[PDB]
Amino acid sequence: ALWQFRSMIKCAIPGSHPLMDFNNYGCYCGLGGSGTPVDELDRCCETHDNCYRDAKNLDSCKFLVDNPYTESYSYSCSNTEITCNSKNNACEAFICNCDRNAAICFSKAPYNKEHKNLDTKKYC
Amino acid sequence: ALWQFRSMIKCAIPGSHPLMDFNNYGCYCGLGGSGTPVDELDRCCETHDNCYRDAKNLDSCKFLVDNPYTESYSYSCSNTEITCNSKNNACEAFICNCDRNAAICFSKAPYNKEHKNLDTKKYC
Ligand SMILES: COC1=CC(=O)C=CC1=O
Ligand SMILES: COC1=CC(=O)C=CC1=O
Ligand SMILES: [Ca+2]
Ligand SMILES: [Ca+2]
Ligand SMILES: [Ca+2]
Repeated sequence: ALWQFRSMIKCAIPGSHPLMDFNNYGCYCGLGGSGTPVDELDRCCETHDNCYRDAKNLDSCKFLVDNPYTESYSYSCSNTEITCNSKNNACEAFICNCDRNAAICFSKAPYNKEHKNLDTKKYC
Repeated sequence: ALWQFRSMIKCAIPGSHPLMDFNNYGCYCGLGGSGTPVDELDRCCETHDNCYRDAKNLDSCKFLVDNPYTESYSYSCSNTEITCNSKNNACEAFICNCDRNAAICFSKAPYNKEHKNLDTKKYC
């Protein structure tokens, strides 16, 4: 679920404020997305976006209000190491791994100040 | 989800082994249930059973494999105080509260050794 992802990011990047850092970054860090990502970072967000598309597109999973973000899963974070509980059901595990992969991904992308609050209708 | 309930019980009753204590107790502590509960304790289990029936019977909720037990929610336990995260979605919150109410309930029922592994086909 949304909040758990915010705190996955804080886990992988301790010195960080997710909502402020990774919302409206580039073309795909934020609601929806368009165009080609501008970045490794923005790429991590596009993949996450696509990861939520696949889960949405699994017959077995019927998310609340149709938004995988609504789906709480249960993880743990020991010193920059995210772990998705194995006892997550299949849909929760899939959502969990989208978030985790994205947090691992953000930890390793370069952050370019330039692309925070990008003019999306010009560059995306 | 099942495992979270097991650890809700350990939270409310610290000196306890849930799987061993509350599985096949009386008529309703364990898979399904029949007849009238024998106990306060067994009553707590019947109510839980019924609580999972109501959730199952909410149009908005479509559980995996159709079993609310499959649904992970996110709670916290500070010294015999269960707290269901408010950021649980509606179905997770409902499941959460069934488990919590049942753990609070078990903590306060008398435990009668007599009714562990009851002969259900005679007394239930
Ligand atoms: C909705 O997009 C995001 C929100 C956050 O809080 C953190 C990262 C995101 O990508
Ligand atoms: C399935 O019934 C139960 C299993 C547990 O582990 C603990 C309590 C129960 O009622
Ligand atoms: Ca996006
Ligand atoms: Ca039962
Ligand atoms: Ca869940």
